[PDB]
Amino acid sequence: SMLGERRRGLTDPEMAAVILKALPEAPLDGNNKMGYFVTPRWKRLTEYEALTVYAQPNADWIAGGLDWGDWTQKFHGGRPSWGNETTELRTVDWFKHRDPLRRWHAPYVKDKAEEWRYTDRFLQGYSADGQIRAMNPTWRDEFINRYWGAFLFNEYGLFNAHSQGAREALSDVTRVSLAFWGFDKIDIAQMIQLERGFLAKIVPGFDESTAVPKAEWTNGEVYKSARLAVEGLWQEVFDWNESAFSVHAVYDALFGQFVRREFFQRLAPRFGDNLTPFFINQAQTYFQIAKQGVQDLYYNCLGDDPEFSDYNRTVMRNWTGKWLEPTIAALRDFMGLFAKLPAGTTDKEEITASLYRVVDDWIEDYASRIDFKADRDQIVKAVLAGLK
Amino acid sequence: SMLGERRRGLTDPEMAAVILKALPEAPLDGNNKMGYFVTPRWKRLTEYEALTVYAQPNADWIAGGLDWGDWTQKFHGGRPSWGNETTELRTVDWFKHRDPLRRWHAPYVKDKAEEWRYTDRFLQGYSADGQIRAMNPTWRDEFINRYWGAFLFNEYGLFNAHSQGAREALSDVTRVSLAFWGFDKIDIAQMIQLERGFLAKIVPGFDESTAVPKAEWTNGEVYKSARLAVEGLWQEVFDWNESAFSVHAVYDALFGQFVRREFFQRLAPRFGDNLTPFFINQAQTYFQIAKQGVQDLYYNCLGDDPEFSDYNRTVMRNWTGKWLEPTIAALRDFMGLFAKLPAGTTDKEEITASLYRVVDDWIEDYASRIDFKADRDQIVKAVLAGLK
Amino acid sequence: KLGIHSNDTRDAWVNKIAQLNTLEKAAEMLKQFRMDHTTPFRNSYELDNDYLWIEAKLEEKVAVLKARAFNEVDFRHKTAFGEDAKSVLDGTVAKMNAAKDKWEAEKIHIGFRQAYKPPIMPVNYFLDGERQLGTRLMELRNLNYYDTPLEELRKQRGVRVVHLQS
Amino acid sequence: RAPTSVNAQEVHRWLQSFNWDFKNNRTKYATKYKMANETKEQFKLIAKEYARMEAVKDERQFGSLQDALTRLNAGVRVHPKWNETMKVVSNFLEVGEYNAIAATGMLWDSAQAAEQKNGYLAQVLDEIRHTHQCAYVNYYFAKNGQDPAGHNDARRTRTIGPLWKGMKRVFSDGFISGDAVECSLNLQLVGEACFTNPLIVAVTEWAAANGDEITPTVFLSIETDELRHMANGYQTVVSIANDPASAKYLNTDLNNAFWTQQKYFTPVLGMLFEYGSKFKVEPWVKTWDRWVYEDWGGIWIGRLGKYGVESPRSLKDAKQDAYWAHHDLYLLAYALWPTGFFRLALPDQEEMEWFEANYPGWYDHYGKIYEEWRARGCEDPSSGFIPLMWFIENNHPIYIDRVSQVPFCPSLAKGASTLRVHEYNGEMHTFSDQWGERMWLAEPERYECQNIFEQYEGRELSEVIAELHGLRSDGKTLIAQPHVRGDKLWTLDDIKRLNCVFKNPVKAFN
Amino acid sequence: RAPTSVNAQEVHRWLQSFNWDFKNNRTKYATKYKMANETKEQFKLIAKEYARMEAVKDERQFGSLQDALTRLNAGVRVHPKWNETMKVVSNFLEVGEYNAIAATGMLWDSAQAAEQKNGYLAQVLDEIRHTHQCAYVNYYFAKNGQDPAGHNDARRTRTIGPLWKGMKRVFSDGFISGDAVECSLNLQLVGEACFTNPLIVAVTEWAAANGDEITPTVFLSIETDELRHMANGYQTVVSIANDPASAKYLNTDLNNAFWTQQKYFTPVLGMLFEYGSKFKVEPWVKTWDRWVYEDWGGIWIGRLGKYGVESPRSLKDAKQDAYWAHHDLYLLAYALWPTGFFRLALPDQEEMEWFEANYPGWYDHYGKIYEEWRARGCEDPSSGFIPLMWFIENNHPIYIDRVSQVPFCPSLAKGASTLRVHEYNGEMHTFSDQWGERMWLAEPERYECQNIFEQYEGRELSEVIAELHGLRSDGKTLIAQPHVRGDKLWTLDDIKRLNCVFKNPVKAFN
Ligand SMILES: [Ca+2]
Ligand SMILES: [Ca+2]
Ligand SMILES: [Ca+2]
Ligand SMILES: [Fe+3]
Ligand SMILES: [Fe+3]
Ligand SMILES: [Fe+3]
Ligand SMILES: [Fe+3]
Repeated sequence: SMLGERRRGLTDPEMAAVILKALPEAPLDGNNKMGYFVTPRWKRLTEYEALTVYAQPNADWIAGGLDWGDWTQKFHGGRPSWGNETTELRTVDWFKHRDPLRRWHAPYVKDKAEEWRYTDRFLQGYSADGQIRAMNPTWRDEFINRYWGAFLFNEYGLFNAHSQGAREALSDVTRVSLAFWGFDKIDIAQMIQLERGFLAKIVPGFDESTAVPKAEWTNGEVYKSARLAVEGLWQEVFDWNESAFSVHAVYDALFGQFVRREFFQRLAPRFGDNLTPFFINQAQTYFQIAKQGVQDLYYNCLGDDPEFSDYNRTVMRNWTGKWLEPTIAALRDFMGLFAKLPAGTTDKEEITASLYRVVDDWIEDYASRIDFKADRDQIVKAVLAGLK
Repeated sequence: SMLGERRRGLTDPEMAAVILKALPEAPLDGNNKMGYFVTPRWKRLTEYEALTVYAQPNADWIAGGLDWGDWTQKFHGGRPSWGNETTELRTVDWFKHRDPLRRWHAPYVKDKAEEWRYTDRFLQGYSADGQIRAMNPTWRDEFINRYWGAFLFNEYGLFNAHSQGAREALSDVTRVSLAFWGFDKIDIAQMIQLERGFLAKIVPGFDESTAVPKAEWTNGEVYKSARLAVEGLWQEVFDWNESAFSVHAVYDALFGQFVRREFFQRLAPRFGDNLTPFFINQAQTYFQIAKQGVQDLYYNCLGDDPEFSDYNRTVMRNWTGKWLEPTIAALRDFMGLFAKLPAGTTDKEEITASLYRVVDDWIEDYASRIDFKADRDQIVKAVLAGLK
Repeated sequence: KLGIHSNDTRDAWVNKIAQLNTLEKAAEMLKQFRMDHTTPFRNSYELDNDYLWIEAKLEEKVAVLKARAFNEVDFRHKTAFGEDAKSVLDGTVAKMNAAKDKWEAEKIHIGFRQAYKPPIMPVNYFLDGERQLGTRLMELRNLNYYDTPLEELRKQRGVRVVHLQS
Repeated sequence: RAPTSVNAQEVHRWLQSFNWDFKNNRTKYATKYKMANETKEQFKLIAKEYARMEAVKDERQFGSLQDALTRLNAGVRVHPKWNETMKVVSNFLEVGEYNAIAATGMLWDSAQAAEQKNGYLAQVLDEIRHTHQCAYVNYYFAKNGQDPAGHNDARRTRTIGPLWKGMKRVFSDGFISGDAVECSLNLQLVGEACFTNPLIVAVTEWAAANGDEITPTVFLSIETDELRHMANGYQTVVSIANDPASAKYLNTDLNNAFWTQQKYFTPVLGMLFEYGSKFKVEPWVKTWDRWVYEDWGGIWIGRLGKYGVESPRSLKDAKQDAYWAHHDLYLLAYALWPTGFFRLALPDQEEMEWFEANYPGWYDHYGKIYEEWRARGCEDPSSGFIPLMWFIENNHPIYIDRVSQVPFCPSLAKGASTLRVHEYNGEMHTFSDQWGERMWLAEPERYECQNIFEQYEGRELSEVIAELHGLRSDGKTLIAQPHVRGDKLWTLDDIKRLNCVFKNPVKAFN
Repeated sequence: RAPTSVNAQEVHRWLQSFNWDFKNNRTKYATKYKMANETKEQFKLIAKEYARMEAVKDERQFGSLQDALTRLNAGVRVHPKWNETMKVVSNFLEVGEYNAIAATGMLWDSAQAAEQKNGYLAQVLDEIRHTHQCAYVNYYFAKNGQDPAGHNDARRTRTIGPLWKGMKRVFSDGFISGDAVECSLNLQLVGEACFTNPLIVAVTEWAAANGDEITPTVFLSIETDELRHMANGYQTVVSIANDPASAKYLNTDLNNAFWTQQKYFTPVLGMLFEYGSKFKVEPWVKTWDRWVYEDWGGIWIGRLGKYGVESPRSLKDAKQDAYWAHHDLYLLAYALWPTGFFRLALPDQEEMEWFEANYPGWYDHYGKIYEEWRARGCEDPSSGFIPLMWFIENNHPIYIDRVSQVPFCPSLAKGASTLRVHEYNGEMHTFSDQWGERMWLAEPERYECQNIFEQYEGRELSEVIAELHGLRSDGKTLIAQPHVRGDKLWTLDDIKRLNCVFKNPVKAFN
């Protein structure tokens, strides 16, 4: 009705007075800061840390835990809910990690939401402005539809690689970061499909079906080793850190950065394609955002761990060597795509220099952080062998 | 104190009791819809209309007004605060206009804010990803810093052309759209300077100062007729509708759309420059946004006014012809810029195709609406006469 | 010193562990500890309140020693005892699939954990084992889960009924 | 390969050079002053950062309104008198926010320095936001309140009554008609610095005291933007301070702007606060003195001293006329209650005690009159009495100042009772003070606004109301009411049976 | 050249095809079931659109919290008892939300159909949101409430008390340790569908009644996401129904999951609602029956009958063992008050009437005990009395269920009074029901959780409290209190003087 039937303690005269009467003269404690006991990474504790750190109920037998005792219910066999046994890496405290962008759920979906609505505005402006007229037909129907489209399966696979980590991560801060790295990958896979669906609306005859790109990924040659690597990283790795590390600090840093930045982002412009770079801008923004987190966890926290620094670097060095070979193969196969381009699009020198940019950025941003002795010319020469 | 000293009627027992006792048993009118007397443009009255339509206190002597009598205070001389005498155009109702995007302040700043935050994120990824590495130094230090930067004054000039209209518009709906069209223009201009400021930060010898691009705009050959038309649309026009119509449905639709879309947007990519297209995507998203508003006002409302259909069209055809010449002139001069491009960048076959796109787009979106009969070949011909 | 997170038992073991500076000695001590203090088959409950913590400290030492002693391939494919991890995993899954009943199955799964839990077997193979062994064990256990009466189930489990109030 | 970006301040650094010189680069509006084109703005903003900071404020506000406040039924648990008062406060303020758009648009055109134009422009957008915010307040109370009528159609129902005319004078025409600088003085230097900035805050105070949590949510957010406009107003003076024309015209334009603004708000605001509420916050006399004499007339005007700005010469005169102004006006507003778009109430026992305690002499004059009207049945339909009849019976004219549009009654007022009547080329004019009188004598043509008695002359009351839609949804009950209770509401018929026909009071001098 | 775009459904149409075939493309977790390769999902979301819909909800929520609710001092104007209840409710639910993150990541790994993985994924992201939302409630009450202690450090002070253990069983380990399908039943088919969805709503009611408007704002927002999780739970059953394993194990895993959840929430939710509130909304007795028996065990579950799902075989025992469960539990929680991170109160006179009125016989049992304890001075810090002593004096040992972790005193309970004590390989085990006993007997290695008596054995009470930081910022006063008044708060010294030393009750058996 008018006032409704339910009476509320905050506004109901009779109830509020009862409540007000029972209240103390002042707060029963002056420390009004939730998470006051958490060690601040920066000057002052952030909202990100307070709302996140120690949310995971780990006992002290899992580095950094504040609880005590065994789990209340374990798996048949005895496997604990969470345990040190789910990863080779060791640390003094699994809660030391901090996403440098301090992303908790609200800030995360806020930014992605902004990106979504602006993406919608961009496409409506792009279509209404008829910019599709100046795009090379071959680049559009052959390279975007088939090859860029096939790449969605690569990103999809890398997304799935995070499934076990979402379950096994040994701390809240690592779990949130991990979940967001994976969610950004599924988002890119979907944006690749979104572009294909948009083109199908503005270009008569363009088929948005994933059949062609999927066949390219599952049975083609250009992406064969890429697919073999993704399949391994995803389903053959049972260690959540080996997965997150090898994916972001090895495979995606070399293959992913080469394909997105040195191939599509670099050449689409040459064929009058400003559409694909719009989406690749998002993918690259996300890549750099994830890198900051990846670096803080594996290098600042684990690779520089006061007690396990040497150990962790030996393990990561091991994982780097294990995953660098399949990654090189993935790049080597992809070189086959350069032979498909119209003559004069690019040459061996441009292709070589671009390989070196990816390899040099990788050595600087990752390899060097654990003292992995990477030989840049040896890696590039191994890849160039794939040039037909 | 914990409770504070100020008692609030909603929560204070005593006060709320008094309030509750004075309340009627049910609302005193079942018509809880504000703006219920406004004629809905769509199926149901929208929030955009409710909060905007009839905010302006016009009396019936200004087509559409609901008030009565003269203004309470006028200018020395007798000129009314608002009056029919500030524009040649006539109508049965100045409140008929509707922004197809239905933008009131909130949605407007929400969209621009998301764009600002994503813009910041993009530049952070771009810098971190080192994408500047693949950009042509000449195109940068010289077609972006000088010729794109100079175009900023063109957009800034069109921004100011809106000032008088922000004062003389004869209705809220027309005033709100006008303000937004101009605000978006100053935004574009500030984004141009933003890019140069960004380049300055990542390109060690790049000077952000507006000196170079300004002198090029104030004393160059490339934009001389460009600057001549602007200074005229801005300070020689005293009619708000002529200014708004001549700027968005004549000048910037031809000169503006060619420069932004057919030149920098079409050629920047060819120099490994995806940075500039990022900002041009905004200017174009903005252009097409403002476009639906311009069309609804001058064509849907006025151009097709139930009583002044013929009259208004005559004035707009007159206006189209009056400014079509200075616009065509601004283009010709701009053609001289192609000669400064490195050999092989583009050929007359391409520029001719792009010009026909701008002209045909203009004839399709504006020209044919008011029936001026424009000849695409003659226009393209007269413009093309500015290349050696 | 009798604390929850810090006490004499824990300090004592930290010292014993600091004196394990050989992979073989350290790995052997970790397995022994697991047989003596973990699972419902542990040889004793004397360390019930600290064994979880002490075990993690022992694992740390074994991991560190193994990474220094093993080349890269062995670190990925050998157990700390020098066995081939894949053979062990397959050999154990083979036994699990031949398990006649749920009682034989629980012995295989539990024993596998006590002997090969990570710093001993590489995690990749170990969690692949958890995946396979856990599946069979459950399939055998959850079949007609309520048919056996508590009176008879207590006998099969072999507990000593101390007190029944109803 | 550092993550890098560019903020507002870094782009704004080069904004002043955005404008360039050319023959016809000058204001399109008549003005006696010259704004220096080197003038700078206080806030270094660009379109995008501006949008972001405003968008964040919108989040909090609309979030509170749509969620918690609606769940608490905040739109209903408000005192009836205040629900009515907000129909006037929000909508009348809305027009000020709206005309301020055109005004700052005109000032944007007036400024020559790119930075000064940018400051004004930022206000153009703020005033658009404020227009929509004040609109949203009425919209929310219409949607969720105890009486939507008025809140739902004030944009047209406000034309019926006399109070609206004077609002248009200070917050519509005063903002846009005249020298760009005169307008800036009415809007920013006086209107905003002296009245609106304090007013908006005070409104949230009275609102809270009366159960209203909606208005505070919206108005406190509007308040956060007011600093930018104060600065705009201040920078206006600094821009013309070195022009000789300034020493010759500024102080006269300011005094006129001061008198213009206080002439309306002094009566009106004090009336809406004290008579449009149940729970009181502070006596208007105390409030007025603090706002006008101390804060503005003293502290604020003083900082403009170094620029040749002196206190309005009409200051003392404003203070003597103020004391009883709001009390005198409510008698007229209530007497003419049928011409409103809101429901009014006579003071209850507790309130009359509060008025006497704070205004010695109040009861013997206003108090006795109100009780006389109520016992006679001014609240009852069937009485056939509307206070306007009492004014006619006791021969107490009600005039409309030709300049300010403010209603005044010489013969009854406890405050100012001066009256000047003049004839000029076949037309009569009535003035209530010496300042407005000079304004008219000097600029005839700026003040030809027709008053309600002139337009409604000869018309029967119920017909003016019906014609202008002063009716609630049922088509018979009046939006306006002489009480705030849910029963015995007056209908178009109860008014018609009165046979009230409007007359031009000036014709009695004929 | 018309403005065109692409939405979520348009892209989702092809999501199913994203997964491809390869030899090792299979779940990494042990499971008795096979999830259908072509299982679809109810809602067609993509990352981008999911973010937008959740972002819109956040704006409203945080807007209300930061703006209006803060202005209303809503953080303070809540009954003391409810401020304490929210320390437990929000923090305990927080952990359920958190473990649901790992739980749905495990289900995401299990599903082979891309659409079913995507369905679980959306929940992975929602449970992170919920974790942060529950954290925000404690964060807000700590920053703005009447007693921040506990709200500000529950993540570590919760480890002191016994109630926390049972919580980790049903909402932590129960969600992620076991067959993925068993986990799905604990989380979605039972957990959420049976308890959390109705619970979240019921908390907003109890909260509003006790002056708390902060929780309704956040929890009502949490509720809008639960529809999707319901569909995931339902979809889990569909995906495995056409598999032979299903008929063999589904009802057994469902029965176990039902008993697990029920065992803890039946007595705990009822206890927090009735004993942790001032104003009552509804007697738990009826709430439970409508929840578990009517809505879930009847409506919902019967809908899943076509997939082989049957009503839990232990449903009858749950109902019989439910009537006094929460009353039996509060006696223990209050008696062990020094082990918590919140303040508790004895039932006041008005409340005892309500209890007796709603649970005939309550006074003769619990009522009298509470009266005796206050007579013994349980509320007074100088009494040197703690209800635990009374349990010792009257030979009423308190045991901890080895499986569920729920505290029980069979000798002094009106509900279940069963007790089974077993010895196995040198360790004693105590069980309170025939269902958990079967769980342990069949799965010994799954339940080795040491109880508080085992861990605290031989320890003096004040020492455990000091070690686990159970103190307020002054470092003397206890966070936990036996009353909710603002004066006479027990200090660490008051407890030490008691010289209470823990002992494991099971060691008495030979
Ligand atoms: Ca070359
Ligand atoms: Ca005077
Ligand atoms: Ca014994
Ligand atoms: Fe304003
Ligand atoms: Fe303002
Ligand atoms: Fe949840
Ligand atoms: Fe859920």
